[PDB]
Amino acid sequence: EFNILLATDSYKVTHYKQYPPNTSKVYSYFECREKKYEETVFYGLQYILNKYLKGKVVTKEKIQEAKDVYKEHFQDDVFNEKGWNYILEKYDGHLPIEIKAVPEGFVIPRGNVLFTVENTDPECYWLTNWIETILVQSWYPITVATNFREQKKILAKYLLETSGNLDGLEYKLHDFGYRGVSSQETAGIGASAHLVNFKGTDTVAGLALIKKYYGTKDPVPGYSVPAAEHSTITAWGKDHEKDAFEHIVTQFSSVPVSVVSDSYDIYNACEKIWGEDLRHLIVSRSTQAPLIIRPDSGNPLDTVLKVLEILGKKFPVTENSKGYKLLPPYLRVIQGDGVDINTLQEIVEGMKQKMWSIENIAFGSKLTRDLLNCSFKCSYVVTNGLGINVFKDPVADPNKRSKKGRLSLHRTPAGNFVTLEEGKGDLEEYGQDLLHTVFKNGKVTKSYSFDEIRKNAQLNIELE
Amino acid sequence: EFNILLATDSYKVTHYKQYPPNTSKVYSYFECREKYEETVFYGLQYILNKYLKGKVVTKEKIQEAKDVYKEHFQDDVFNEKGWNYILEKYDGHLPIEIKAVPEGFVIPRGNVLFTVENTDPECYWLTNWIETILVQSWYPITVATNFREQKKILAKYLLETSGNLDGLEYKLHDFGYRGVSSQETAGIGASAHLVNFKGTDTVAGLALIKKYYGTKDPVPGYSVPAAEHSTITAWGKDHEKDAFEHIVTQFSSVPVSVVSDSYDIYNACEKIWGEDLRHLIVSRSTQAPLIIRPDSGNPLDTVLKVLEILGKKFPVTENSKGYKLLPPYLRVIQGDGVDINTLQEIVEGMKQKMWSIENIAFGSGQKLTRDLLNCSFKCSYVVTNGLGINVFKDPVADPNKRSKKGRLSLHRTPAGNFVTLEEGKGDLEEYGQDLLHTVFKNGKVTKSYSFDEIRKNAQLNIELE
Ligand SMILES: O=C(NCc1ccc(S(=O)(=O)c2cc(F)cc(F)c2)cc1)c1ccc2nccn2c1
Ligand SMILES: O=C(NCc1ccc(S(=O)(=O)c2cc(F)cc(F)c2)cc1)c1ccc2nccn2c1
Repeated sequence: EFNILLATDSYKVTHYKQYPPNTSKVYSYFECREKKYEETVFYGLQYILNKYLKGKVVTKEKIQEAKDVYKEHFQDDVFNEKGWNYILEKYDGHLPIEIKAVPEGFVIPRGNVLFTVENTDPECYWLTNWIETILVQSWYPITVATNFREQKKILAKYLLETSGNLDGLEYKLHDFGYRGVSSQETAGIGASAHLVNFKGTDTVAGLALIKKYYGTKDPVPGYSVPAAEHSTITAWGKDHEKDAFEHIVTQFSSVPVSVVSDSYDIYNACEKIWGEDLRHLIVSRSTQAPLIIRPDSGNPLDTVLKVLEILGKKFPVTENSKGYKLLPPYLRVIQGDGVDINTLQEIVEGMKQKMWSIENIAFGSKLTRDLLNCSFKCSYVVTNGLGINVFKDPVADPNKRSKKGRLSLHRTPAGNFVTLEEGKGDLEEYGQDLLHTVFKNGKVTKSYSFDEIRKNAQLNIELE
Repeated sequence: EFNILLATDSYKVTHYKQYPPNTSKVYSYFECREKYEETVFYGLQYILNKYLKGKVVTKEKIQEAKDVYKEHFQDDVFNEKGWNYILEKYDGHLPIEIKAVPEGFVIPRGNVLFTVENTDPECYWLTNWIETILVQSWYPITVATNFREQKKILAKYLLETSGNLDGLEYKLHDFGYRGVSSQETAGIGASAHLVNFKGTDTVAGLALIKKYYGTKDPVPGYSVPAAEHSTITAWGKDHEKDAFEHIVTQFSSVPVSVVSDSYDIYNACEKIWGEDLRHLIVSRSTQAPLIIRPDSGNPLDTVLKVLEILGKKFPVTENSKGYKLLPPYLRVIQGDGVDINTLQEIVEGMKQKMWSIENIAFGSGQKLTRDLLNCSFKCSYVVTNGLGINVFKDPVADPNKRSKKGRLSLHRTPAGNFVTLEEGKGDLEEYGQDLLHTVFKNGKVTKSYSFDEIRKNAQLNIELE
């Protein structure tokens, strides 16, 4: 079972002894520090609060466990047993902490306060930064949500240009990343952040996370359809790729189905197998049950263009109202090899240059904490009853300078966001603080449904 | 609770309908595909124990999956019968056999590392159902490998500048807890780092190792007290010296690291440590050094400038190799921007400036991906209508993605290297014993390794010498 006393950087175990004597408050904040990616989607704190921070997170057994582990880990007695026992005894193991945050799904420019943390009991001055490590992992859902939103902007631009509308945009970037992430827990979190932006996923772990921690009106937040993998083709033997294809499309004759076609020769598969031998099985399919051909190797742009060129000569192509070529409704393509934000752009731009509609294609999808510079810093403390504004400001890197004092987030006269420092929010010159109390003394005090998060994270173009 | 029926890529739910009819066996393998020439095999045992072993199928889990997939696919495609069979016939234990190279083994790219096959003909579909969960072993493999390569660099330069490898296992400390994607990842990643080193701040790694692997020592990893920017800055911008003095006095008898770049790293080293507080430093024991931590600026330039500063404020000696060495009560740690490329740049830069690597330690925490070592799971053999056939992919535009054929086995070559035999050629017995061992069979873990054996297996040659 998870033990919050063992869920911090080791050195933080020793910090309670290092603050100035008589420190009663430590107040810290999280921002995506300013230096592409000018605005970030704030998403994922709610998961952390509920799974790890709320309720009785301290017990006698957990304190004894940490005591024993840290004795061996430090080869010495340094663990703050008394501090944790106090929280156990005084607050029945609930954390005397208050956290204020921007609403989940909000799109905010870099360099703004996203959330703040402070102790609500003077005895627990040391607790604010103990939980830095766990709260900072919010960088991941934030960065995933942000990066996927940036990809969606690109797809929307090109789909709108080549087709005149945004029909199907939310199914244009399917999550294929389950096997490529570092753990089961990460798969769930990352998939949930993808699903803020899209509705097609193969990462099943995302559905349960969303249902447990966020909630949707619909039974599930994400969908998929049947498809082959290389093993269901290659198992038939090298000479029987056609038999494989025929069997699979016949098994899934009235639902969409995607079939990886590059096991031996993508160009032959498209031109001769799909385009000639099995063509009669494809042109007979319903608009609701297209075959989606999947190339999966070679240069992604070159291969997509060649595949379209091949299919365009074997199948009846139309020209839509914007003048772009469109495959018949029972035939589409999906490319999931090598697709990052850069190549996605390259492919849609290249399709556009060859007069191919983005209607024809869908895509299948490492980010670090450094990408958006997600950082947690102490900005205000109270020692001997006097408040002081604190910050780092390293001489050799002005970009690492942190914010000073009590912080608040505000709407500007032009309707933008601004972060006020040094408690200046209290001057009431910028109206109300936009942060909301989301956690206080062991309880989640404000939360958001996945439907509302999705709404908050919409593109302007979707808002029309 | 975790549900194996919900722990696969969605499309794999539909594959049981796609294999050739009359298929009784699907046999698949994992390799770090050739295109980091040797990889540390580590982490499978965790997955086996946490997710695959025991009664992993129940009536409730089958129903939960049926319900989820009905909505997810908007269709009934889930193989309820197949899972029911496992529940009824095997008390919910997976009829799968997994054979793997021992954990810790250091194996060249392009070799079979583990194989998976169904042990019951009805469960031909199950082999690849669990590809997704097993392929996540790419992560501890790649972390263990990447840290081993950083250890090789440190070893080379420590040996060259000092004449020995003393303290090598504490030269790269794990700082990465906050920078990973999740709590679970933190434990897995820390455990892979600990295959190579002993200093860690990622506590999660210790519990994982104790639960899934085990060590003779009480814990596999260690740390010492240290400040963070907050415990310095909280004193106020005018009181950095007061913060330093308080902290080193609180930890007067144990090693302590103190981040010194809050305002001006060069002033802090030359004037605060080097003059105002020097008397509190030179009095420290060799078992309790102060470890100064810069944390900004160009990593190489900042490290050299910090050493140059300290070298003029403190008594430097020259070791038998001709390199400069700070007095034993004073050391440096660089934990900002340290990846494998910059680690190399720093130690080489230090060597050029005649500074021993004894003076410095590093902290870790671009990302490693599954593409780095090309970790991949592929079907190589099936039995259909009672006939074994060797299967594989071989995409025309990318020979690098060609996969291996048939039943596989891993062997020592006559010169002591490794070779993977394809097409069941291992059966000829021309290359001695298959090095893959059965680690999982029919819901039971059949062979396990302690963390101690793994560390021994993953040792560097320079350590062996
Ligand atoms: O094919 C796979 N999954 C199935 C799939 C099929 C089509 C589409 S689509 O976007 O064309 C589509 C989406 C949808 F929800 C409704 C549709 F009608 C059309 C998306 C997803 C697949 C492939 C490689 C892979 N690697 C790891 C996991 N992986 C899964
Ligand atoms: O200072 C930190 N942890 C403490 C620390 C102190 C010294 C050494 S050392 O390698 O000098 C050392 C190791 C050891 F085990 C025995 C020693 F005597 C000497 C390593 C680690 C720290 C700093 C930044 C950070 N970000 C996230 C987590 N973080 C932790």
